Amino acid sequence: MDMANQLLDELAHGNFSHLTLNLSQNGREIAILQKQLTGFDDKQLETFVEQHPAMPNDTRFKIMCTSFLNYARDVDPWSAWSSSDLIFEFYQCLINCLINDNAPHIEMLIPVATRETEFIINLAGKLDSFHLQLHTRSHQFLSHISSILSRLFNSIKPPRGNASSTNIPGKQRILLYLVNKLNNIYFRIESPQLCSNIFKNFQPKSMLAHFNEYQLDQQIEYRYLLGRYYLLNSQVHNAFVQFNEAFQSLLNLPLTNQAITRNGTRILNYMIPTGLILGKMVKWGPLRPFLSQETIDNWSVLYKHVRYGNIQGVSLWLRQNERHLCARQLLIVLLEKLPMVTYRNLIKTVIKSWTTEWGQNKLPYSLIERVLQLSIGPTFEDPGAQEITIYNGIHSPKNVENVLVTLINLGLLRANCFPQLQLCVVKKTTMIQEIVPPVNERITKMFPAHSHVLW
Amino acid sequence: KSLEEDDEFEDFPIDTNIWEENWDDVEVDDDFTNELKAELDRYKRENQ
Amino acid sequence: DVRPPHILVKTLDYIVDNLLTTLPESEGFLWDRMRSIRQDFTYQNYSGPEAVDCNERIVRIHLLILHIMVKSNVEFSLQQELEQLHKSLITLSEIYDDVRSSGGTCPNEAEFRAYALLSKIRDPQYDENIQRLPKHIFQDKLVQMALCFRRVISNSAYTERGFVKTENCLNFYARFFQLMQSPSLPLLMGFFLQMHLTDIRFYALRALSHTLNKKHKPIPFIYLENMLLFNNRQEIIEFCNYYSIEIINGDAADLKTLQHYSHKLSETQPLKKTYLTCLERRLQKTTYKGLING
Repeated sequence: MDMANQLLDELAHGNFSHLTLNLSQNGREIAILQKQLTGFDDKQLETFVEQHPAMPNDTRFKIMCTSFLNYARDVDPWSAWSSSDLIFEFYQCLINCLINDNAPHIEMLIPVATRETEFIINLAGKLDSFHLQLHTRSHQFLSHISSILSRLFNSIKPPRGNASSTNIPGKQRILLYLVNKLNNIYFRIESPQLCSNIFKNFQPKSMLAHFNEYQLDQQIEYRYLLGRYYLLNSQVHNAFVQFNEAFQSLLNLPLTNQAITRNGTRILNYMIPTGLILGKMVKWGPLRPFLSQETIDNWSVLYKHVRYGNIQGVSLWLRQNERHLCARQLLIVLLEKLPMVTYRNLIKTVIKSWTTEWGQNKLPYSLIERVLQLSIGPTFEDPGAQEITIYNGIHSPKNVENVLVTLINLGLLRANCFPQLQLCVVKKTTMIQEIVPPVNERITKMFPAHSHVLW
Repeated sequence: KSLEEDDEFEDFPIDTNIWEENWDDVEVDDDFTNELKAELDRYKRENQ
Repeated sequence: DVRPPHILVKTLDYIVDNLLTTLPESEGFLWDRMRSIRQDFTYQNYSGPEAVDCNERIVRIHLLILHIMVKSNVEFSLQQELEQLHKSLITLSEIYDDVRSSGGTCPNEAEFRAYALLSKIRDPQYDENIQRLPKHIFQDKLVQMALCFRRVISNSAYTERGFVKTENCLNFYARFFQLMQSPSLPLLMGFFLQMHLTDIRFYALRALSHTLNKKHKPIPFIYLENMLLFNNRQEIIEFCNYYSIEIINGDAADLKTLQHYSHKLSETQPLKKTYLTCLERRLQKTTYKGLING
């Protein structure tokens, strides 16, 4: 039996059971098709699609079918590179069949498009790893995929304000799926700022009235990627609400797979430092199934150093953890934003005994300079470390007034400064929270994040 | 190995208070806090 | 009509050897001609070693011009200089990416990754880019220095139309002026950092003013001059006059009278760029050509 004619019947009637680039699912049928299609030139295949009965009178659809016939005819299963032109060509045609909202067999083509999207993403990574041997630039294949998915994303239109049906068109069903796929691509090619447009046009294109109406897994991944983006722009609160809601939503999911536990671990790897910057420390109870004991010990060491005002402790912890923190884009933001919390707790313990217990309303700069001598420890000026480092070049016990001034400007210390008296006056009181308020409330009030529930 | 260590979420077939209320009030004597308190006592004593 | 790479190298050699010391008078000539060299590289789609060398030394010449034009009172506005310097740093970054992708290396890459980190000192994009580079580039003393400057310059109260404030920034002005005096600071890098003296000083005085009570006395000019490393008194007087900080007793600044919350005043032009006496003194102790050749 003519298997090309048969396949063209199936494709002409929206039966895409054999329309796939995955030879692990299509191998035998594609082999038969390859033996039967050998002989025919490109124009003969194009004619096979053009003159086929019941074939939709769509140029892009017929281009897709012809491209799949070229693939099946010329595919070399022994060489992923030699067959890559056919594979990527057919993928681009397939996505082209989705740009028109009223394209033929659009609803049947969408699942095919998602399937082939996962396949072509895997193959695109595989081929990008050999960019030197293939004479291609870095991430060229996957970036091409990102362009295709970007045009598909632009083609998705918002709902009509007075729509006549509640039909969720399949282009809307995969909207968040496409957003997370595209943003993940932008993260893997190491150009995550390209997510910006994708994040800006997501909600305007969505027909769903609430963000919680998408699949909760896609919600979790979206909050994860959005939080990582925010954190890439050093917006710690905006990232924090996204990581937090992501991990809560993950706690609601039934723990079916190990990959869900590892995804929760991926969320925590960012939620713990982001929270710590905002003065929040986790309770390890609900985090036992997602974190090893050694990770908990590490973050607990950092927790002690920040909690009791040990700047040298914090810088030492960042120094020992430098590599993996740089891998997750975490070192710079912690190096910059953990110090003010650590200082806050340092002068918190100082003002506690000095003011609430010993009844001294004044904080001389010499006292805070000795305290900073204990907390900071060595600096670039000091001997034994004659080369400047991010861990010894920033913090110096000489800059008492600067630390106090930043603490007061961040709202972490309610006090007045006297530079010519060289002292810092707090309010005479026994309650320490009146002088040093809760840090998370102050930070979140000064930096109000966007709505944690998107919409 | 790369699927488990990479930051990108893994694919899986689809089918609470976790933060400290306040760590300022729950105070625990720390080693560093002990040396800091001792430094506060020595400074309080040299500056009588 | 266009120079091949080796005569572009010959031409930049001619400039480094003959026309550096004609500055500041030859600033427009040199800027235009260097831009012409880079443009000749783009005409031939050439990112080879000659394009790297030329863009590198041209970046260094831009850095020297930044200090020379400001030490004198010739130009005041360095918009075009900073624009072409930035575009040259972008070219160098792209070429470094292509060379790394091809398995090669560039010996001066770290230096100009640092300069690139100083081109847009408050753009998180360059932190993002610097964190994915190799460890020998990231841990290089020059990149470490530029990173330290980016940390101490960060300010949660930095105000400018289109700039989103970030949390828990340091605003370590004192540490900034400590590092600017370091003899380990490369001179051209210092020249690049002198572009932010006015901003850093403004936000220093703002942040300090928020900590003073209402009836606090004006801050003496001596304290603010040692704290902000002003070259002389006329500079801090012109600084206070620019930002409408009332000068009491002709030697004190009443910081509560500072009503501005942004370094950039809405209607008037920015205060003219300034320099540090230590860096000029260091410049008089070396040669222009020496600095440009590394």
